[PDB]
Amino acid sequence: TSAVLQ
Amino acid sequence: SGFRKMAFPSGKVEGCMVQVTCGTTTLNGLWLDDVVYCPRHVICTSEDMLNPNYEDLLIRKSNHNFLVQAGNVQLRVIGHSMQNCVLKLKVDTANPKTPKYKFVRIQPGQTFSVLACYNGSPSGVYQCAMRPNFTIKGSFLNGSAGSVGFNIDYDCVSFCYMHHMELPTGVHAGTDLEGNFYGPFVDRQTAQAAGTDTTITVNVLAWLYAAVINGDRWFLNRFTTTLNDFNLVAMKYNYEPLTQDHVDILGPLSAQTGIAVLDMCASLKELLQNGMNGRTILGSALLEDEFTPFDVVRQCSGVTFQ
Amino acid sequence: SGFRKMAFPSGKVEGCMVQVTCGTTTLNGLWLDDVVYCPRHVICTSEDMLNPNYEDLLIRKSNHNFLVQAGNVQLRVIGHSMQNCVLKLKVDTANPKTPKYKFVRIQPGQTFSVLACYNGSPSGVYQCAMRPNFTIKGSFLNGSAGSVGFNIDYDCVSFCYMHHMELPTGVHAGTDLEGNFYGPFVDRQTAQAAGTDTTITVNVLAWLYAAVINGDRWFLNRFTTTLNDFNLVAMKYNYEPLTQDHVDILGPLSAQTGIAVLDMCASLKELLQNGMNGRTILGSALLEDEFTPFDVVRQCSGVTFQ
Repeated sequence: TSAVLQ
Repeated sequence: SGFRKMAFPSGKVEGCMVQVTCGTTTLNGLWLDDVVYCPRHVICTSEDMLNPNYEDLLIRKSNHNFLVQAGNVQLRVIGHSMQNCVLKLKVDTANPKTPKYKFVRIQPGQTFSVLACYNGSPSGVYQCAMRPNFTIKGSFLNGSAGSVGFNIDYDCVSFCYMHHMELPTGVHAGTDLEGNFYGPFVDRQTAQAAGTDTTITVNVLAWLYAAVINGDRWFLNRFTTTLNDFNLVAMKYNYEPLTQDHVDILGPLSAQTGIAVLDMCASLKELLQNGMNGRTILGSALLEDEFTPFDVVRQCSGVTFQ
Repeated sequence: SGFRKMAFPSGKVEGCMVQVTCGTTTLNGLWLDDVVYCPRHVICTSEDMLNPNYEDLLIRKSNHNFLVQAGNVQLRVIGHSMQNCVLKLKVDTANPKTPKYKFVRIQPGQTFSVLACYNGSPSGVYQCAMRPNFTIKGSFLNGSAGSVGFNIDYDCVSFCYMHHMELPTGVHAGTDLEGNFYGPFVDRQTAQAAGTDTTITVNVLAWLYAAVINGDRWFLNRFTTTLNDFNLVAMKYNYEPLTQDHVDILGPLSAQTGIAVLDMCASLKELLQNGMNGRTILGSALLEDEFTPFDVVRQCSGVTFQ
């Protein structure tokens, strides 16, 4: 699971 | 009496939230004078986040591609720029509702109020602290980027945080108002990890000061522990060590209550070693490390903002 | 991700705050149009609060005795009347900042934001709920009387509470924006007693859904219950009876997670009968009842797979 751009 | 987790009056900051669009991808921006700050990741589509290069994407785009909106009235971008992770838009009008402002980078354990925005419109406000691992335990959904974290000193709003991205552990990450991230994070959808967080000991002691002011005293033991002797026990429980400057920060709180800072650490030490024993402090059965000694004073001294 | 308590952006309310000083007493007043509503006991001193005849006290006071401050310029009182426990002061100036507003009277269990105020200026903003005993667990100091509690649904401000006094236990008693108090309390120096509090069951089940949506799933069990079986247990741990209407409101969260309202009720029956075995939910070690399903829905973007 990668980081998420908001 | 009473001690709550309080947000700052979000009035002045609400007046700076604008909506920055780019066809498919839209987020929020801050409009102070004729500058519009919004996370640079707006110059993307659903495929550019996977692996980005903001360095050249900014270059191949220009002023017209940005869609600024002050609610309904669209604004004219007359200048593009990229200070690190933020995008400096230029507008043909200074924001008539611009407050007196500062740009401040904060240290871990420091707090700010976050005005949560979607499509340039504020929906909520809450008190947050920069965790010692440089992440925040925020409450943000997709489209909350741009949303700022600020503090109010006197009549001047001090901007400290811009929301950029979420981590896999539900926690949040963002940059200062110059675009320098808080922590070793980059604005990409790559494998990123928060790391070990600790407890903000100076804020835990200050929290018990607010509990002493508001009547809760059961935990107040008559013993003492040297500074280093406290740091011996505190570190076992994953608690940031106490500097001598931290003691100086709690000085006014100590003076205003009668209880010594070194005495308070001994009250905390037995609190950590033995547990709550059923009882609660300020209504909570967990130690709250999100209150700086300054937030304790501002609440328990009717500190107002003009 | 994330789940936190949020006040509404206080902006609109800050633009309605004026300071009302009568004699030696200073409190806050809401400035809507050419009326300034404030608690009626601003016309009394300590010896007057003992057994007052507000009708007479108001007779002994005139427009000229009400120094209404709106920051720089002082407003002009041009008439005054009393409605229940609030004083309504007619002023010579319409409030240019008056938002589209309403005077709602919320029910126990319903939540709102409090713009805490001193001298017509705001100190901070925080969420707090109307307890079943008719108190509110707020953060208030002297001079905070006059501060308001509100909700915001697209440009309309729904005012539900005006702050009055603090009870012996630290909890707060106040009135709707029409003067009528919340509960059996009165603005008098009688020995009032805060009733025995109960837990807001529907808001704990909503908080349990919110936690399911943020990973927390330890408290989930392979068990279900009936409505009156749950309400029999609720009685023992002083939990408010869960009504069919509450079941209706929970439906959305119950569908988003595939966990029946009664399947969830049975996990709360278990948490109450077994303790949380030293484990937190959403970062809290106690059961939170100040988060309505409406707050959770507003913060959870999950999907129902149908």
